[PDB]
Amino acid sequence: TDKLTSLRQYTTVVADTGDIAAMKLYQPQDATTNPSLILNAAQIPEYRKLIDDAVAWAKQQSNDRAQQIVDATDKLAVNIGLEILKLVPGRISTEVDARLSYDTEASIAKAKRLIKLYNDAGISNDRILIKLASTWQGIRAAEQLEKEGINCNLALLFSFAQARACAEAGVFLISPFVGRILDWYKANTDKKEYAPAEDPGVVSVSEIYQYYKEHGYETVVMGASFRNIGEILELAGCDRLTIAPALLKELAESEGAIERKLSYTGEVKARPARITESEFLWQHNQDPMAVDKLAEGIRKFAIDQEKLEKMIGDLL
Amino acid sequence: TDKLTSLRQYTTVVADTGDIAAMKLYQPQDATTNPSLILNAAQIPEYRKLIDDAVAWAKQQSNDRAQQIVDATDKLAVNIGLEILKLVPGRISTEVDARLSYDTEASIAKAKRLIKLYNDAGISNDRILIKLASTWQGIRAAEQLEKEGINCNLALLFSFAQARACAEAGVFLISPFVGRILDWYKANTDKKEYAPAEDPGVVSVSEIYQYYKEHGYETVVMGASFRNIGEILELAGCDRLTIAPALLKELAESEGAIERKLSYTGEVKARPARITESEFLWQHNQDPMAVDKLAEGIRKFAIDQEKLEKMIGDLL
Repeated sequence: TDKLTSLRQYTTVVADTGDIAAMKLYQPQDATTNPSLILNAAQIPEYRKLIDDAVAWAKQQSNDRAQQIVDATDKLAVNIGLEILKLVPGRISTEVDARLSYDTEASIAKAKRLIKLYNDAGISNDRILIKLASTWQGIRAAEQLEKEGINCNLALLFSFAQARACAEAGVFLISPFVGRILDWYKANTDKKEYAPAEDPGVVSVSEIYQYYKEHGYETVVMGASFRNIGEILELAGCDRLTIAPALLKELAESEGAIERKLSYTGEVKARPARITESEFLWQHNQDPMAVDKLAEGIRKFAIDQEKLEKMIGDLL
Repeated sequence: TDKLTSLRQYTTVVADTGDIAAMKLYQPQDATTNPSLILNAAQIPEYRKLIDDAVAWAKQQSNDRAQQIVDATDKLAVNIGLEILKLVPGRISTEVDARLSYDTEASIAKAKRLIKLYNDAGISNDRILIKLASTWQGIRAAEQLEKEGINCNLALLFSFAQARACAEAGVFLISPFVGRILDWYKANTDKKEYAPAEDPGVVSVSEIYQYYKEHGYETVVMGASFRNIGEILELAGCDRLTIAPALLKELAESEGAIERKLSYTGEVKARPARITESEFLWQHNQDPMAVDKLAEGIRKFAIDQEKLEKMIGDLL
């Protein structure tokens, strides 16, 4: 058989795109989106109807142009998620405005607003994951949201300190960014080529996976952002993996069964005391790669958010 | 006349070293030290007596080896400052353990401990500046200390967000790191050579200086960490400048008067509302250079702190 089919025996497959065409082709269980993917998806001609509906709906909610742009941009992200939910049996991840990444209160409010839009469309919370950046503020926001019945996807996770803090907060799921970790090492290190087993991103997710299973944490581990299928195969066994259409295609076209790589067969160990903000900050900042990438990821998503608002603005 | 003498007409000269030999040669008003300089100073043979006194004193304060190492390391930094105060009429800057940079409470306690050691030696607070890293936690610590009569030197300042937060906290003085800003641009940018006037570090300090004088902030602006005398000359007029002995030598050996570069001749403008933690974090992290350098600076100072403790440990 092919790699994609074989991978499904050990890992839940998730598609990383806002394009419904991939949902039909690969039949993933869940789907993930982010500001950059939503921006690209808005370029898709067939998605024109989703944009028009969003704008129309927004103009019917208020007469304030400022609020209309916000309502239209949020509704568009929700409309795309709604189309995807028609093709997948699992969940859709929708990301909150990245500009609120360092504001716990504003992030909680925004998350509840998105949940509201999905609920107004008849979709219940169990089909959604609100995606936020894994800053200390984002984690604190998520801890609160989970208590109120809103499951979260903690993304842009790079350091072990972030992983630990997320598990202790009891979040539904985490998305460590494998490929971006590799990117950093290629650019800031002498070594430019890595064997799959030595890929920094792979090693990072593997250690996180072990730490989580070893202590009985229920937080789902979902590797994300890949550069090649080698990273994916090396993580076979990870709870879930969200993969871009291009890599999904390569897996489906390659023959040969694969073997499970990630497993924890021991018994559960006792959990340590919770890490504090001070310890979190010290440990996170001890990681040059994590320091750079977390801040950078947030900057890029914020820019894409602004570009989308610009686009919507010219339609009002 | 020479450059050094001319510079003194517009700017207060400060020596950046723990070596008393430079104090006698350049007669600076104040002197600054940091963990790296304290470590180097401990290598100076004539400083052997200062180390022995520190160790002896520590063993007389307690019988706990753990506490002795801490007492010995703090006393050594204070002993070096005490030697310098005999040669300078102004202040000495002594830095708190960098490992506490993200812990407000621990930083306040450590600062008070150092103040205690100086007071036990008969030195009053007006001759000292407690130096801390400009993280949000360090700034909050400083705001509290200033209220209790302890003046601070907010260092490792890179972003405008840090500068603004420091002025609003009412700190006694800030130390923006000019040379390290240049280092980042040389390494992460295409352009490797900068004219003094276009030096990123110089432009940064100039904008900070303007912002401070324009709003009537009393916080002293002291440019620090230089790579060449060009940066120094381009900042003539800055409240103070702390310069390494090597650059101090170059200024003294070069002939020719210099002209004042930094000045604010307008009237004071009203101050804006205070920046919040969320806004501070968003703005600071918008600066790729500041993100990298602040975290890196703290990492290096922490390592030097550990090396000093190692050294002291083998003497107990």
